[PDB]
Amino acid sequence: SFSDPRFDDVKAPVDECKDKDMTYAAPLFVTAEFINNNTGEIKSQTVFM
Amino acid sequence: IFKVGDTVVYPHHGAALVEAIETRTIKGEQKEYLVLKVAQGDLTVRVPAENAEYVGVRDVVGQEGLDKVFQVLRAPHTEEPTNWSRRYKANLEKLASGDVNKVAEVVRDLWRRDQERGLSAGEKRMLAKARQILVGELALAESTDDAKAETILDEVLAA
Amino acid sequence: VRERMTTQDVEAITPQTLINIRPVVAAIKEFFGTSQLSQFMDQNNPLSGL
Ligand SMILES: C/C(=C\[C@H](C)CCCCC(=O)O)[C@@H]1O[C@@H]2C=C[C@@H]1OC(=O)\C=C/C=C\C=C\[C@H]1O[C@@H]3C[C@H]1O[C@@H](/C=C/C[C@H]1O[C@H](C[C@H](O)[C@H]1C)[C@@H](O)[C@@H](O)/C=C/CC/C=C/C2)[C@@H]3C
Repeated sequence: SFSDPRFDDVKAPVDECKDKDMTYAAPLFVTAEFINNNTGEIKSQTVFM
Repeated sequence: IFKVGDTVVYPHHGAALVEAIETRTIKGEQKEYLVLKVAQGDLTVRVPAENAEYVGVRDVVGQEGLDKVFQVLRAPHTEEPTNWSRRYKANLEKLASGDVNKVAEVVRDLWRRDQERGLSAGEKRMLAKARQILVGELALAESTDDAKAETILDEVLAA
Repeated sequence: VRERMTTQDVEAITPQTLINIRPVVAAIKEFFGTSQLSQFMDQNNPLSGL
């Protein structure tokens, strides 16, 4: 299952991106949860999307 | 069997801590879950204490298992299947068994192989992952500075 | 993900090993670069920008 989208700060400001041809962006983070049904284990990890 | 803050070993997630005993009910029964977060993967694991032994969470080893794997790692004359695919499947199963003696046997065999030859990217990742989780289990079984535990494992390997 | 939830062995998987973010990042990249509704912004005056 998936849960909780959440962003970070941008990696570079606007004018530096226009200078060095980088794209203005920010990373996505997602709390993922893997559930086994028979024994039963949940696993919470912060997947960089 | 367990309290809060105890160090424990999983099948293969390295050693870990229990952070709390979760009382999350399910189907209207307050099953005694336990949050158990690990070191390497930076993830938590919730397991009910009923099937804790069914999934096979294992308490840390002591001095008897310590010198047992110190004699297992020092034990010579281990033969190997010359079919490398059977070898890879075999020690992959032995690594996934979660047994400390089997993990020590795997890392000492693969150390004796790549010490002479230098094996593979896959076998090198195999040795790296298994040696890492065995070093973590050693540095939480004796609590003696995992870098220094790595050096003392290098000491008893060539000895 | 639902393919490799079977061929991978049980009590061995983790969500870091399940998810491949490559189709999502490729879909975002192919949407912005080279798609006819994501246009190169013209600016010869602020009225034409607006
Ligand atoms: C035909 C068309 C766009 C034309 C290229 C431009 C508009 C045609 C109308 C006109 O003749 O004025 C369609 O556009 C989209 C869907 C598919 C079609 O694209 C198409 O099938 C054709 C191209 C689709 C993407 C092209 C990307 C690259 O092609 C070059 C570089 C990249 O983007 C293009 C940038 C176009 C900006 C234009 O802006 C217009 C003026 C100039 O013609 C251009 C500066 C302005 O009048 C502006 O107000 C109008 C914007 C169009 C509104 C959105 C339409 C949806 C530039 C031509």
